Amino acid sequence: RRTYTLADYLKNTFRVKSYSLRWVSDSEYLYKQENNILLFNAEHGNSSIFLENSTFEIFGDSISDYSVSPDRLFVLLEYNYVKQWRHSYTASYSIYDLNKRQLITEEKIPNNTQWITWSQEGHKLAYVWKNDIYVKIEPHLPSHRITSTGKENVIFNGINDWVYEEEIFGAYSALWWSPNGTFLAYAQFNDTGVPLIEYSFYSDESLQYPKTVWIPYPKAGAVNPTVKFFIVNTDSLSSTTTTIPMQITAPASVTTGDHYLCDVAWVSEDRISLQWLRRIQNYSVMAICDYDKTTLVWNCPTTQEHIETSATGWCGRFRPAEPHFTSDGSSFYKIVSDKDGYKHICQFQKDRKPEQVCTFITKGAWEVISIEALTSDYLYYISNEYKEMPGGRNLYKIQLTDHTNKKCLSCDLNPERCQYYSVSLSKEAKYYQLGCRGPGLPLYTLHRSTDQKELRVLEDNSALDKMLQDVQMPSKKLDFIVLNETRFWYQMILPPHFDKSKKYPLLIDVYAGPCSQKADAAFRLNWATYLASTENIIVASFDGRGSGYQGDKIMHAINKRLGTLEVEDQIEAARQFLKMGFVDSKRVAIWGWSYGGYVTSMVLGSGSGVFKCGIAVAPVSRWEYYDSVYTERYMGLPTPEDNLDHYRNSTVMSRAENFKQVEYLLIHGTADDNVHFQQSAQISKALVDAGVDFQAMWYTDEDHGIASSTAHQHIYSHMSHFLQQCFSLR
Amino acid sequence: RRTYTLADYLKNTFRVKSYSLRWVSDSEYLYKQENNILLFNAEHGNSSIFLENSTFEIFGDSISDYSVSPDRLFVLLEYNYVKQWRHSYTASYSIYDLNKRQLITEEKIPNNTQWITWSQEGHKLAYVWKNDIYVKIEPHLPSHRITSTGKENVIFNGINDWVYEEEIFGAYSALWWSPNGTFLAYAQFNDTGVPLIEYSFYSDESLQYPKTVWIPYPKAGAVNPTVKFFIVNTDSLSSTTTTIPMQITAPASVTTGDHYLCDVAWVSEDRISLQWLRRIQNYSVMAICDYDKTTLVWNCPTTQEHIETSATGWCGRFRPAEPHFTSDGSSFYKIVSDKDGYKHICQFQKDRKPEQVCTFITKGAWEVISIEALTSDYLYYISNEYKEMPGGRNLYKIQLTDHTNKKCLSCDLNPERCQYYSVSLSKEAKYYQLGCRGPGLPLYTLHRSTDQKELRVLEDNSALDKMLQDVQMPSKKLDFIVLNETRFWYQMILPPHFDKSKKYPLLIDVYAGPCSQKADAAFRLNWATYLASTENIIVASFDGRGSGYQGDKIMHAINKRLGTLEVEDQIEAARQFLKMGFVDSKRVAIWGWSYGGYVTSMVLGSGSGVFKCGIAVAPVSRWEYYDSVYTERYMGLPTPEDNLDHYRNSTVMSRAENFKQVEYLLIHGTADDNVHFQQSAQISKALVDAGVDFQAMWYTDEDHGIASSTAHQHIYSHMSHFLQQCFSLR
Ligand SMILES: O=C(NC[C@@H]1CN[C@H](C(=O)N2CCSC2)C1)c1cscn1
Repeated sequence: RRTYTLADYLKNTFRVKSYSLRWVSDSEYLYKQENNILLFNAEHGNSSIFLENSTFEIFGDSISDYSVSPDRLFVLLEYNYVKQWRHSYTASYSIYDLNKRQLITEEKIPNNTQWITWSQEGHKLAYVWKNDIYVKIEPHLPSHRITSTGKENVIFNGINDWVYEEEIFGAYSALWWSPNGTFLAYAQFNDTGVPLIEYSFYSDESLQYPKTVWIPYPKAGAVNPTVKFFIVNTDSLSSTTTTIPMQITAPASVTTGDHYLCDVAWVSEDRISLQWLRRIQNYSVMAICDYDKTTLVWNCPTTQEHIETSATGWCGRFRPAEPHFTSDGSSFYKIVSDKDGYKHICQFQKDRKPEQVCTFITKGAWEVISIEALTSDYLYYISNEYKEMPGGRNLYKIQLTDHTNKKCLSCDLNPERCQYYSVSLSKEAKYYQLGCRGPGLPLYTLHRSTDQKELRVLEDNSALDKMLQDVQMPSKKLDFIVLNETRFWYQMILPPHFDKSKKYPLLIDVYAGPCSQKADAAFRLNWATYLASTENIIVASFDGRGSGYQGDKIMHAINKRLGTLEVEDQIEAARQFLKMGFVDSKRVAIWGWSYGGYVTSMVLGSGSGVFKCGIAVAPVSRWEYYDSVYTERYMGLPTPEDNLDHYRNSTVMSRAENFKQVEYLLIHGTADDNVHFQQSAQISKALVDAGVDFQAMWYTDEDHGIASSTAHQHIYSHMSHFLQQCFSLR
Repeated sequence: RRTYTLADYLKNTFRVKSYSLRWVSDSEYLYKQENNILLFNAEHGNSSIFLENSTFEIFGDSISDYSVSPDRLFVLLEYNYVKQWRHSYTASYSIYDLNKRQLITEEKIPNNTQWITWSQEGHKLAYVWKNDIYVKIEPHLPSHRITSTGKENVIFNGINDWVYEEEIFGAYSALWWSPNGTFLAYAQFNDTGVPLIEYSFYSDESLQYPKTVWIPYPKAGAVNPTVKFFIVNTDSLSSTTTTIPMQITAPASVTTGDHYLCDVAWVSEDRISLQWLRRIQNYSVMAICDYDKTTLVWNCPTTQEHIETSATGWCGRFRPAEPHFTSDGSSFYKIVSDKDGYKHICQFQKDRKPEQVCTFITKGAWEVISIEALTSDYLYYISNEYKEMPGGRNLYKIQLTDHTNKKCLSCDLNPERCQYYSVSLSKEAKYYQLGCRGPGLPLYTLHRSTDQKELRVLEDNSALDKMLQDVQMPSKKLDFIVLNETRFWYQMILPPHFDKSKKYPLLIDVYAGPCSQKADAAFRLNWATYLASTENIIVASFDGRGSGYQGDKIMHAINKRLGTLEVEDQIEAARQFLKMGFVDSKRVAIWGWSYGGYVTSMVLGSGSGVFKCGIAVAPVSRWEYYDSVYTERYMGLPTPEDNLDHYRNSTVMSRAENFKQVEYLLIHGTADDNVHFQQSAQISKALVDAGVDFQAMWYTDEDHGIASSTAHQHIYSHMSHFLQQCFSLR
């Protein structure tokens, strides 16, 4: 009869396993097993050693990661990894010659590379270093410099500046090899007019004077970085000292004022797709460009333009969805909101057609989460259609030739244990691995695409299961409540022997930012686990307005006015939970991180009287302090000509007074490059001026994730005691 | 039966009055009465209006202060005051013509003056603006620019750079008019090689990007600013476009390496005294310089050199004491430690004499606090000699011609109420005002110097007294305990009906920096008042080793090793208090501000087990982070060639572990330009790495004094609750 200890969480006592494979072909994949890369044969367990427990140790214990060239002839060995922002980081590299069996040592790769990648074909390498792009046709050969305009915090070649890396593309990379690797496309950003933010860094206690880190960061309404798209011909490098890249200029309907680059997608080797967005993400354009062999130039005829629009708010969830072209690249499928505001898959022809550019292949009050593969006859995708559970994930598949031959492939499998799947099809969809994150313990299995025959079970968490036997684990209810005639899902982490008759303290867990989803059918062992399994606290989350994958009516509901409906609904939801009986109204709390810290703060400061205390970690306190791309997408510009009013109305500090009725815990990281601390500094200052006592805690040199080992443990222990004091436990 | 509420303290319910006069002659003074400057006649209450409730309101309600020219013909009206560091500040000025009865409006004075002052004679004005000195022979006349090398944060002309303003001279000023105002001496500092510290400033919540303030600040061992001394002839300004100042170069025995300027003192109009100090304040020189009429140059013959030394530690308390010359300037009296290490008054002759430069006029196990006046026959001073109370203050006087004719002038007056006096003699010591801060309510009275006849009582706090009647005020015990055979004074703020038999919680109040004194006979209404009068907590302070005015044996005891004996003795003292019975050993705490925050932290981290909790406000965590002038004076240089070891041993973070046995509250100001926050940031980080939970609180944009109105209230309310939680009260 043991409970899930806070130490069980902090020291990761119970490990949850998974099967992360790397498809090498349409029939084999790679897998890391005891620091040995093994090549497996989907169909038969047939394995084989690809790289040894060995190799990886020459570069000591700093071997961060590995990347095998597509022709399996070489392997990139990453080491001396150094983080920088959410996705950026620099490392050192070594090419290992599989065949020659040894580390290539001649034309080595710079000891501080910002980014590197193989081509999609052979062993071509493109890497950014010192903000400049370099190409190596083959591992042993010398490095060819592609750009030279590169300059720290000013000119970025092939990598994204801070805001792009964070808000547009999900990563640091701004490179794109064409299939067959003839061309190499890339973006270049000029951060010149972009203002700087400058926080202090204290480093070791031996540093006598703290450093100052500055970052070109555009806050709402500020001058944004600029872009340019280039494509350089890789096949000529050996015959010149310098090659001249060809530039593609964004479509006219976007160039009049500020704008951004949305997505890059190679159709074939003479056709590329680029998506552009206006600073006011009300409008989006996806041009298709063809390579003219004669005049050696790329053309993007308005005839192949394609426009995406939104009268309710903005485009896509975070950005227009990505196109998926056919082989002959004559058509493509893309996820776009239909007439009812539901994100669904529809067809397009390279050439736009007057208000009929689309033809939906999907309908319903549910949404297609993402397209996973496009066979010459089938379209594999993932949706939350099944059982009308917006919080569930299932793998479907439609026959192109017959849009009726639509079939779910994971719905049956384990309806009890699995309702939240992740997929991964082989190079040509011959096999597909399933990742069950579903209610129960994560279950990984691979199947033969043809008939779905489950070849074998890659990973069932029997080990984890065996251990969780001797522990009083809490349960998780995933249902919905109905407000103003609409379903709104929520989830509750119920403490062990949960008796519906008794009264328990409630803790609302929040985020609730645009298009977010806190209520889902995925298994997790987090802090809330400990909170219910040992403190008997009910941890609940509620996806209200401006959220998830339930149509734009619900998501766009927040448009032009953050800090409104999503906050309110969070309070309503608490009301409902109370009316559900088992909640001790005298002990209701609410905490949130990032955007969640904002809502938590806005809720505590609403004077609704429904909450006793709360904790906001690295919250946003007013939208002018947050970056441009994100904020403006939901708020527009902070100008009297636009939405200045809603900007100034949604301030946390403007609700300082109402905090007198609450125990508040404000936590923030000193080196938070995302939500600047300036944000919390402005909150504390507002409460101090209001004469409201509260509790604060800064984390020296910590990120926006306060994720360093010692800090991570410290912050959760601290919040634990805060709740214990607040809930009269401890 | 009402107690002294925390609100009584925060809202300053009970005002303590005083009589701050401004001697205008040897027989009249100025006094602000209901916003009216009144001229009084010492001898007879005879008054008279000098400036009206009026005048002061033309400049609205921003009239910060006033300064009357010595010939009482004009008045400087200060307004638009803006703080900057401990003593620096900028303001706007207006000269009011008393005679012509109106504000001079012609050659006005710059709207951002950094410093201004009248001559000692007529109506000459010298002011610094934009780091340059300017002179105006008369209020109506045009401004003459004296320097032009001035440049922000680089070259300071007539004002001190940060470290000088804070650690050497007690103010912003670096100007010195000669008597008769012929010459104007000044210092010039070059902050060129001095490193910068850069903290953030968030300002109003409307500022989208926080500012960055940088200050040339030398931390221990860093490159210090440089100096130069000049004297310019004021009488020529009208006959030139530019005058050429004459430079005095520091004495050779100081120029070999880094050094500072200690004090400037005009002897007569052709003789000036300058004191210099080596970077290692082991040595000090006071040259006397004469003006050569022929070659128009100042000479500082080594024959008039005068050397001050210390084999135990450093010179003076914070700096060599100031000289007090006779009329004919043939001799001077200065406070210097005698053979036994006791700060006493002794005579000097302009010319140095081989190891006999002095002749003491005072002896004993007590010290002369300060010299107050030097008549042609009498020397008025202040000491803690009486009743052998190092924490008491009394005004004495010695006859020059007969050093036996020594007499105390305040010892009798009110032995019960007054034991801590402040003085203020008229221009030629004909009258002297006494300021009783003594145990009881502050009592101000003026006396006729001749026979001491108390002419009248300027201010007795009858009003305050009448109000404190209906309140249960706590008492104050000022005694001493004896350790290792030596007296060590302490003081206790005992809660109201204090019953020696019961047990009360104890709170140690600390500072204990070199030459400090927390145990004295002065009346006060602070936080500790509320803490005893309403929380029944015993607030006690203990002046241990490295302190007060009890000889260098006690003060220099800490030399080259801060964070040692002064910490220990603070713990010993608590032991003693416990042995005194009336202390609930299960509830002993300790808090301190600034240096006190350091000791508090060092004590809590000593694992002595004697303290339950504590609060450190803007503490120092390791001496390398603190400025040079101060640190090095007691620690030397942080180099292996000197005292690097004691620097690294006295770290607060090196005692992180021991904090697991204590409830700790760390508080710090965001814009602390003195003790950088970097200091607390390094502490929190150390505890986080050690896995020690604790409590923190930052004050946005607050100073080292966290003295803004709202912050001041907030911080004390917060500390109050922290003690209440810790002491199980509240
Ligand atoms: O007031 C004087 N010295 C006292 C020193 C001036 N600044 C030091 C300070 O601010 N500390 C804060 C943390 S520990 C030290 C104390 C002083 C006046 S004239 C020469 N010295």
